[PDB]
Amino acid sequence: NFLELAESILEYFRPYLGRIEIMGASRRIERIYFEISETNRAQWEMPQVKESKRQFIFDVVNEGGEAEKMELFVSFCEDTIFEMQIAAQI
Amino acid sequence: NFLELAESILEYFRPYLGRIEIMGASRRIERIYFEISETNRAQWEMPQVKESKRQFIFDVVNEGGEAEKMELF
Amino acid sequence: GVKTLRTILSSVTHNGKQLVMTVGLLAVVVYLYTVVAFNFFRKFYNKSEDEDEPDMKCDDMMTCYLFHMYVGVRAGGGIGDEIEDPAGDEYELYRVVFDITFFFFVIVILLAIIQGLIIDAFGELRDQQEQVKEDMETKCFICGIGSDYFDTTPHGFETHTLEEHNLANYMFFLMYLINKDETEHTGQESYVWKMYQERCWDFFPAGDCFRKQYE
Amino acid sequence: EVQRVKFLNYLSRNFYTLRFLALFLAFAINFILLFYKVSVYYFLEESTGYMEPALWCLSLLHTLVAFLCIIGYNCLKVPLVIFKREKELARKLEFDGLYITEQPGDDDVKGQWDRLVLNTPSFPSNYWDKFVKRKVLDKHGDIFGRERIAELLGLTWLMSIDVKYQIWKFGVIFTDNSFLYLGWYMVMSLLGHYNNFFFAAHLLDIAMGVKTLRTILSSVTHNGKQLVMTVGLLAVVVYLYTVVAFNFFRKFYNKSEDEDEPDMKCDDMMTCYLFHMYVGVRAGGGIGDEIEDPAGDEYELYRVVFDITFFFFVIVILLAIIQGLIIDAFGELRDQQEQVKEDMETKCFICGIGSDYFDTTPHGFETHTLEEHNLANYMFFLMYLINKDETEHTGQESYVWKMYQERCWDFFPAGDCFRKQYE
Ligand SMILES: [Zn+2]
Ligand SMILES: [Zn+2]
Repeated sequence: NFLELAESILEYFRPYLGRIEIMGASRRIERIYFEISETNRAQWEMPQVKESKRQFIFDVVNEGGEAEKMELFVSFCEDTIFEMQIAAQI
Repeated sequence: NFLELAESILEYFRPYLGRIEIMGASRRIERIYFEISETNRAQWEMPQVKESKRQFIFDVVNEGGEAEKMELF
Repeated sequence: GVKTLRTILSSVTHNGKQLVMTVGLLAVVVYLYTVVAFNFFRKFYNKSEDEDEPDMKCDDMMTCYLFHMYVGVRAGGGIGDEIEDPAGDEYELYRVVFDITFFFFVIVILLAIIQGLIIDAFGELRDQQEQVKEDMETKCFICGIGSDYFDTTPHGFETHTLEEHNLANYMFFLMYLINKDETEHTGQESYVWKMYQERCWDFFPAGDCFRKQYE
Repeated sequence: EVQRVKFLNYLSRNFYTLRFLALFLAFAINFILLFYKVSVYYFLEESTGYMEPALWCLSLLHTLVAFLCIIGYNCLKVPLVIFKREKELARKLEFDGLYITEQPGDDDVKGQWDRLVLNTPSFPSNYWDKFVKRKVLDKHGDIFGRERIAELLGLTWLMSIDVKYQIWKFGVIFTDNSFLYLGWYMVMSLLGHYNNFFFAAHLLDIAMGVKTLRTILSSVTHNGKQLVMTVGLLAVVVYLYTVVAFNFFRKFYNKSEDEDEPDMKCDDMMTCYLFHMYVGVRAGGGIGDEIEDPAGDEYELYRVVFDITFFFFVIVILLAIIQGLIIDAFGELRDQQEQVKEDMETKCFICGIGSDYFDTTPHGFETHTLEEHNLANYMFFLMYLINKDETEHTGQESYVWKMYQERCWDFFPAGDCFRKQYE
């Protein structure tokens, strides 16, 4: 109910509240809720970045798909972070 | 804790301690721990032998893959 | 430039190694045929226009082998089309066998093995752009749990993407962790940062998702 | 004398390099060879005059290396080949026991040569179990004439070697679809001296030299049984066309250059059929391209159908069904190397349990390889066992050895892994 009266708040922040899941200290699954910069939410959904992601998923699924998956994935996130920093320069 | 203190032992023998699994006398799964000859860990990991396994796995997965699998292996 | 061509040419290039080596196989075989031709049928290798003229007759081996790599590989109709047809010679029969064996072992097989290596190639890329979409729609990506567990609720797997993980979300989260000062972390945040620095990456879910945990 | 048992090992040690070294020479010599000209067989000797004599040592050098490799091959793969043929037999006498019961039958005499060797005293020389032959009589022969079975069994260093084991092994080595090649390889190198032109055939080693080409033949060869018969379909079909052309259109089969000349007109059938096997299968443009076009003859309308049907039913279909069967063929191996990797990454290999059970822990299935099995580990274990003296075994180690001798092989896990057991 309370959430039901809260709706005008949540509708604004679903776009840019951030879920994830992590296997945390507890050795179960804490989930967390990071804030997201709006510029990022926009930045990850239009340009080279999208297809960059596609190249990523192709590169992982088709190849290296063992324990390396998370590794390579973080390499992607990091590269992509770097790219967005470069966008920030512009 | 005790295992934690012995690490410099185990780090040396993981390379060549040998696990396997067998369906033993108990008719469950005893697992055993054979010692590995040191030449063998390398001998199986470089030459014709490495590709030789690949010739094997193709010989089994693609063909004869019934009870023969352990037989042939 | 244009994306489609990148795909089309990619289709060739991913097998390009194999394909070039096939071209090597072409050259060699036709060389074997230039040897056999040099040792026997050089009579027939008149370049005469039409006859009783001092045509060089490719009896210099380099020119003979060039005579098969050119206007032999090019044949279509075989090597025999490009050289005067034997008739009544005792060597004629051995020769026509030569021409057929060359026509199969080169232009019917080998150009077909270029063609088919290209076709299999194109086929391969289609097969991989198949499976890539096929795995992300089945297995999650991060959890690995697969699009079947998540069928218990409506379009559940889709939710397991968009909300339970997406994939981006871990990205923005990593961005968050980067931009935050070390004091600013909540415990999960410091933890994730910690593993991220020690780079074990166990923290990303692995088959435990969240939904499977709990009930 | 002693170094022979050293250099021999030196020879075996380099054998893979040794052939690539040889094929490097088969290019090197034969590359010079393309300089020949008739004048006779003149050597062009372009630029340097010392190039031909440089080739002469090479023709000696190559055949020597060609002979040289097999001797290490004789000390490499050959004993591995002779091994498994013993083991293929050595178990077979002690289980199926066929010589004691069956016989192999008229075909696969490779198994029927075995009737010879088994009589030999020195038979199980390579299986590391000399007492097999003793072990067998303990079985089987008690059922009947235990020494009725015995009749089936039982510097002088040159004198020291046996006979029947040797005659048999030499032949088994001959049965090999590799030794026979290198033996075929050296022989042409032996012919490389009688003429350097036959020396050229050594290039074919490239076909099984570099790995990719091996696939490129494998791209074809397994379907070759299915393919060659298409050529059988080809000749036969065109033969039907020669029967038709012979009976009708032989008028048109002028070989005339251009006309009103005594061209033979391929009306002998043997050439009439050859005429379609050649410059017919070769057509490209069909048979009609290679014969003067009909125009206004009453047979023409009946003839032009003969061409189009011959054009579809041979060059459009049948070459395609050679074109295409090669494509599928090449397309097949990709599908199998798919599934091969696909099954070892899903199902285990030993347990059978599959890469999904093991998802309960991180990269678990990967662990199920590396630690829970890793395939190989059973090998090292089986090596561990063979090296042990029988007293030395722990109970599993005996139990494993026991089943290994009775060869039921139930002990390797089968769907029970370890992880599924317990919790
Ligand atoms: Zn997930
Ligand atoms: Zn297993």
